[PDB]
Amino acid sequence: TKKDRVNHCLTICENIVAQSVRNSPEFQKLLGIAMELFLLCSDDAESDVRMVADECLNKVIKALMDSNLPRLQLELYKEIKKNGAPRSLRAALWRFAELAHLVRPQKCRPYLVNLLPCLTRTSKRPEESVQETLAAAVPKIMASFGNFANDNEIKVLLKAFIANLKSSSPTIRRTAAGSAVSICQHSRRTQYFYSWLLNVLLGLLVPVEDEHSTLLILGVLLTLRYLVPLLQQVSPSAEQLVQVYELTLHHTQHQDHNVVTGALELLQQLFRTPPPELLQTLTAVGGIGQLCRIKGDIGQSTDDDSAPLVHCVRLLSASFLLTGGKNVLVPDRDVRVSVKALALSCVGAAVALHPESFFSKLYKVPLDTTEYPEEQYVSDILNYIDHGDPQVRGATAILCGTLICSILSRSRFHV
Amino acid sequence: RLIQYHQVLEMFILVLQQCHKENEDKWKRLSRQIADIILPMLAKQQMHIDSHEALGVLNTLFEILAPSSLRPVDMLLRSMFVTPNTMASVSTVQLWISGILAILRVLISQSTEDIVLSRIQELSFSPYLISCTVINRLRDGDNLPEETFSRFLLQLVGILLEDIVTKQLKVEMSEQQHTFYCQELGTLLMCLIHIFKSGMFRRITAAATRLFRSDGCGGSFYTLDSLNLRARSMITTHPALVLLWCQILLLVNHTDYRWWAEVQQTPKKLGMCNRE
Repeated sequence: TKKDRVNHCLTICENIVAQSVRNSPEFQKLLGIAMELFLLCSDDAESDVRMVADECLNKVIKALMDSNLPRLQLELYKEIKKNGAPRSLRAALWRFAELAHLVRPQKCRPYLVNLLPCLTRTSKRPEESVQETLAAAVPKIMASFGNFANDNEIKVLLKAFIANLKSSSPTIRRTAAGSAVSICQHSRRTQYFYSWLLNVLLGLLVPVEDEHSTLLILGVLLTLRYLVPLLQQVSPSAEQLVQVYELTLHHTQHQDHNVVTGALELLQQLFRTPPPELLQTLTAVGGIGQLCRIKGDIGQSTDDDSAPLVHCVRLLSASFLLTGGKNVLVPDRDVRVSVKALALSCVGAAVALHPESFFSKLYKVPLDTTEYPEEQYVSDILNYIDHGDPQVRGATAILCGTLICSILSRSRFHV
Repeated sequence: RLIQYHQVLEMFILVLQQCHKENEDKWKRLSRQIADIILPMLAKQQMHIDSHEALGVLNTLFEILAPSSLRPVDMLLRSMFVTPNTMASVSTVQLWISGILAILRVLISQSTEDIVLSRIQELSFSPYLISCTVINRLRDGDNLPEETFSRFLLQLVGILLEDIVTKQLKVEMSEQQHTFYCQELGTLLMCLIHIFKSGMFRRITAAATRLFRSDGCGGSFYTLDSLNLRARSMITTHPALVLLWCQILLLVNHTDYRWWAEVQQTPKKLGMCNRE
């Protein structure tokens, strides 16, 4: 029983590559039944039949790229159009995406309009493995066909992925977050589509006080984190990026450590690759106003007296790293070592932009002198160089390196 | 239609060299046609000349144009003696100073002090074109002829020094823009050293020597001490530009030990190499 399906798939492979004449006689029929047989062998019950079928698709594709490639892409598209069993769809979809850059310009507009129904239909698929293949496929398909779209095509495909940012699966959320940003990145009107996606993503969270789902917060903060690297050079405005910053600080105070982690990762990207107008705002004195408990007054991002990164470094230090007690360290039961290592990495990035924020007192107004005999500085976060976790200890060394470099360059060596 | 791009100025250098090897009276007409287009564009910052490559190609075009196309210096002077639409950005200041450096190089290599100063007297320019009042407006958004010419160049030394020592290398400017600010200041101070050391510009040298001894005229102009404060702050970062500023101070007889005893570290840790 088992070996017969193997030898059948292997003997048709050998015959396809051996035919040599290829002048479209019966070979156009033979190649069709071979491609469909391999896409059935690739969802067979027995592991060795699947392992063979992958070599037979790969062998036949590389043996025929020089001549019959337009037919290979069409037979892969037919299997994507079926929307059949998970591995049969995956086995077609990743191979179609590998071959997409080989499509001649006259056939791109045809293949795109044929694939918009497919990419939307397969985004609605519940299988985590079909979603990890889709996450790999969309950047490759859109890098080849995206200039042949128009705004109504692009918005239909963005709305299909944006609907999945609510999903319980982290993998469905990740596939949606990466797909939407890649669809913007490979559009004709990239700056328009970045600003449009920012308006939808802020639209999902703007009220802030409303009862937003943890899952949607995780999907939106992830989508912003992939988008931010593309905004540094209609286009995104300063105030629209200030909304992302204010939102990111707010979600560092959520009760779910997943939301705290996703907020800290977005904040780390914002300080590693700031958009120019956002950089100007966060380093300017009064810049925003010109448009595990905190325990005291740290100010606000909107304050006229100081640059916004000063409040940012206090908020991170008071939330995650310092208790208000001079030379005492927040317990690992209260705040996780992962959240600590992220908070140290965000402070090191803020201090690269504005090193005066390192020297601040932790509070604008002192705490009760009977409970706190002496005041705490933000510079007590260097005590994490003796912490038991290697990543916390290493993040604290990168804070020393970024502080020295930032002060020497800001002072022009007039230290 | 593409003359704002320096790759098209390379093609005009080719076209001008070829007509100069056949019809010498096609060369004159095309040289007027190009110069009558470029000088208004330099006056409006419409040329893409914010790099050493582009500024060097524009310098080369002015050596290749027929000398009659530039001969009444009034259009050079009306293109040079202008303010930018703003000084709030780095790019607009660099497009403005680059266009001045191109025209200043024509005036000092293809004209004379007598021709230039007699035209500056007739055309009614003034020292106050880029006073500190004008500079301070444009940073938010919007007489003897040798006194005008000297004050204009010495106000540009102030603008370049203030930008080099007060802008930041990711917030306000890139490393490439910072590099070109230093290349513009280096080019300006070499023009001032040529003007003062060559003996070809004796009235501008006497006027500049008188300006360096003057007060700010009620804060209209940079004092020599305000320029020296900025130059002293560059000892640690730009020693090569500070040595050109030392060479300028000697050409105008500023021998005050309050400058020289600091830079020479006169007697009253490994140290910094730029100080050495």
